Amino acid sequence: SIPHLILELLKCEPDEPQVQAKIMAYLQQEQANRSKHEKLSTFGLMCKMADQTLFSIVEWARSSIFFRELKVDDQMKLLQNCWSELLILDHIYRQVVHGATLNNLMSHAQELVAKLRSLQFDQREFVCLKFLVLFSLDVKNLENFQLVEGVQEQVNAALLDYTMCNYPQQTEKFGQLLLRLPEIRAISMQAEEYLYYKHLNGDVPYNNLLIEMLHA
Amino acid sequence: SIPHLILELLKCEPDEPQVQAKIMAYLQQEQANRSKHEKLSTFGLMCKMADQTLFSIVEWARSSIFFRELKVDDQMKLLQNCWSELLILDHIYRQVVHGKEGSIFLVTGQQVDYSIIASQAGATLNNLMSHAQELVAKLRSLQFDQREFVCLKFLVLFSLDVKNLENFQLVEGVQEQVNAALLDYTMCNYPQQTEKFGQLLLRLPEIRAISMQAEEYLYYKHLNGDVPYNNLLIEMLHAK
Amino acid sequence: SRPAILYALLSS
Amino acid sequence: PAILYALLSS
Repeated sequence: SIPHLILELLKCEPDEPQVQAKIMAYLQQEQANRSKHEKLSTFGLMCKMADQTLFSIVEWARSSIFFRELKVDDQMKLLQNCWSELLILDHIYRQVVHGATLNNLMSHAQELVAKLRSLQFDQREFVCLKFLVLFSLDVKNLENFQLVEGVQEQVNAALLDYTMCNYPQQTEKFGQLLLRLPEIRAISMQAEEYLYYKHLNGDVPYNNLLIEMLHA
Repeated sequence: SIPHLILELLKCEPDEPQVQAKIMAYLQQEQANRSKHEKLSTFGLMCKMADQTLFSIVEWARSSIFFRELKVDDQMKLLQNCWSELLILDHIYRQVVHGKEGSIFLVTGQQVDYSIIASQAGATLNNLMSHAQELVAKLRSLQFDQREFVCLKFLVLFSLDVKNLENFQLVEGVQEQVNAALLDYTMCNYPQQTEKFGQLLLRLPEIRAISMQAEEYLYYKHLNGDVPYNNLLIEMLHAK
Repeated sequence: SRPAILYALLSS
Repeated sequence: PAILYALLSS
C-alpha cells in the first residue's frame, strides 16, 4: 500500500542500473582511447564516475515534479546545497541493495549502510529521503521557500503513512530513518573536505560538474 | 672575447646540476607520496616537470636587474607573453647540448627514446617533436652556444610585441643592448660562420610557431581535465 | 563564481 | 594570477 504522493515520486526515478551501466561503458571507452602514458588512476576513475552520477542527479531533479516549477535560480540554490548529500545517499542505497581520512569516511558510510540494511530500507523510503534532502529548509534566499515547507510537510506525512502501513512491526521506522539525514549531511561534509584537499593538490579530474560544486 | 654585458647576463644562469637534482627529487617525492590508487601518469609527471621548469624560469627572470626595473604588472605582462617560448627554447638548447640523436634529454636528466613517441603519441605531439628536432639540428649546425642561448632568452623575454607596458623604454633598451652584444660576440668567436648572427635570429619566429602549437596542445589536454592544476603552468595557460 | 555547467544544464 | 604575483612580490 503506497500513498499516491510516493507513487508520483517513483515515476520521476531513473533506472539506476541502466544509468550506472552507461557510465561504466562511457569510462571503459575513454580509458581505451587513452595511451598507456595517460591512463586514469583508480582515484581519477572514481571521480569521473561521481561527475557523471552528478549529471544524472541534476537530470533527475530538473525533470522532477515540483522541482520543475521552480525558477532556475531557486533550482541552482537547492542543488548547490545538497549535491554531495545526494551523491552519498546514492552510494549508500547502492550498497544497501547490492589512506586514512578516506578510511574514516568509508567506515562512517559503512555504519549507515549496516543500519539501513537492518531496517530493510526500500525504494519507496529512498525516494522520500531524496526529496527531503533536495527540498532543504537550510537553503537561504529562495524565492519560493513555501514550496520547500510544503514538500517537507507532505513527504514527511507520506513517509510516515508508508512505514506505518508497510512496516507496522517497526514502530519507530519513520523516526529511525529521519535520524540518518543529519548523518548523511555529516558524511557529505567529510567527503567534500577530502575531495577539496585532493583538488588543492591538483589530483581531481576537473573542468567538470563535480569540481564546480566543490568550489561553489 | 666576451662582451661585458654577456658576462653579466651569464650571472643570472641557474646552476644546472642543482636544478636537475631539485626537479628530479620533486617528481620522485610527488609520486612516492601518492598511493598505488592515485599515481600520476607519465603525462601528469611531464606536466609537473614543465611546471617546475617554469618556476626556475621565473627565478631566472627575477635575478636580472633589467627585469627588476619593471613594475610587477609589466613583469607579469612579459612573462605571460613568452612563457611557452622560454620553455621551448630551454628544451631545444638542452637537446643541442646534451641530447643524443634518437632520444630526448629531459631537465631531470632522464632520456626518452623518440620511437616511443612515434609509436605511442598522437599526430599533434609527434609533429611538435619533429619540428623541435628540426630546430635542434639547425642550431647544432650553427654551433649555438651558452652565451648565445642567454642572449636569445633575453630577447624572447624583453619582447617588443607586448602592448600596454608602462616602461616600454626599458624593453627597447634591452633589445638594443642585447642585439649589439650578440652581434659582437658571434663575429668575434665564430668568424668562419659569416652570417651566424642573422641565422641564429631566424630561429626566433620558428620557436614562436612551435610554442603556439604547444600551447594549443596543452590547452586541449587541459579542457580534457588532464593537466595537473593549481600551479604555475595552468595559471599561464589562463593568462590574458 | 556561479557554477557554469550547472547553470547551463538547468537553463536549457 | 595569484601564484605568479606571489612569486614576483616576494
